Amino acid sequence: AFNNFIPELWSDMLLEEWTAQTVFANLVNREYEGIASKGNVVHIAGVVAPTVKD
Amino acid sequence: VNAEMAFWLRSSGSKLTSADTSGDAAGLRAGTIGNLLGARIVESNNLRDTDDEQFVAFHPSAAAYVSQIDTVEALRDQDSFSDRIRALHVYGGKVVRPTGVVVFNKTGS
Amino acid sequence: YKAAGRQTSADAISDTGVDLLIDQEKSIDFLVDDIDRVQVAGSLEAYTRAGATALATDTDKFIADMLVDNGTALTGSAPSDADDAFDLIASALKELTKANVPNVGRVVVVNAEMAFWLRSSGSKLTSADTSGDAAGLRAGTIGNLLGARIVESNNLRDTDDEQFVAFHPSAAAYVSQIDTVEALRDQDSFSDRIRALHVYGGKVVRPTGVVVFNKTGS
Repeated sequence: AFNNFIPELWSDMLLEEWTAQTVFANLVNREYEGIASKGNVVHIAGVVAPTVKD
Repeated sequence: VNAEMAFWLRSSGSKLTSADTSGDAAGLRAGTIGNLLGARIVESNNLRDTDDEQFVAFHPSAAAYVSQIDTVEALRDQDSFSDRIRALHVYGGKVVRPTGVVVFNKTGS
Repeated sequence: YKAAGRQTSADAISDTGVDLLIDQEKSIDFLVDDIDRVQVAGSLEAYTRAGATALATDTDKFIADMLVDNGTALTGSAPSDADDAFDLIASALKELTKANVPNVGRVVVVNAEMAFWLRSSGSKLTSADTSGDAAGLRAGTIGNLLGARIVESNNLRDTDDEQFVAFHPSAAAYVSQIDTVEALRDQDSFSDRIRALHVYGGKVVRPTGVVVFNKTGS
């Protein structure tokens, strides 16, 4: 009957992609963000223990 | 842990899918894994291996990360009647202590 | 942005899409004589309840078949024991998690043959140690499993082997466009005519949000 008067409709909402929950940024140590606001390198230094002698 | 690994903790043989061997029915009903052996268990699809088991075990102080700049900006295109959306993230990270991180299936991909 | 030499240029965006067709038209249409309505021993209204029930059934059968045919196939073989059946559900819920399907509001719909294993002697639910209480033995109750709601249906296609579908509600869409009932008189006799029309359609808008055990089962 109607070949031309029956519409096809488009949803006004996009399907957002299902994507993985991001977890690692909160699990690692962040304490250098207080110093690292300024330069291109942070140097981290560690003790070498003094050696026990006989 | 990746999803292939997290399935074993929720499978029929699991210590957690029984109110007898774990303390209560929460691991059977709600699917809760919870803490194991004092460690907090977390699950992710962002590990590199998606079809064999893979996990990392670590102490937080073993690895550092910093986000330095994180910004988003709107413009008009010069070549066309378009908006242009751009964003920049500047960051870095280091395993400061490598022995504080343990990797199962390291070569997994 | 570093390998580019601190240069950036804009890419063109793109989309994907799916079509939901409204292409199922189903009807009920039957006659009742006024002589019969007066002479029978009590009300004929059960025939109009039966018509509404037939259209509701024909709908449930369509949605069940749509999920079975268009969902992704779960790998495995017919469960040999109550632990294989539990592992098919745990494995289905893994296959949704690998697809990044939401964790809250997942449903598993099981046929009677699949639900038998959840009510069987080997089931975690039919022991008051492996589950927290006697309800799955005394009342036969299947609660939630692994955060998913478990629902039983006879309207799945396979009726003599195990079949189930695990999904998130948002993965599959259904529309009823027309659902009308009317009473009119016949032209050729002293009779009512009762008729009803249902017009509907549906789609798995996201195929990876539905996983199907025993897809080919019939």
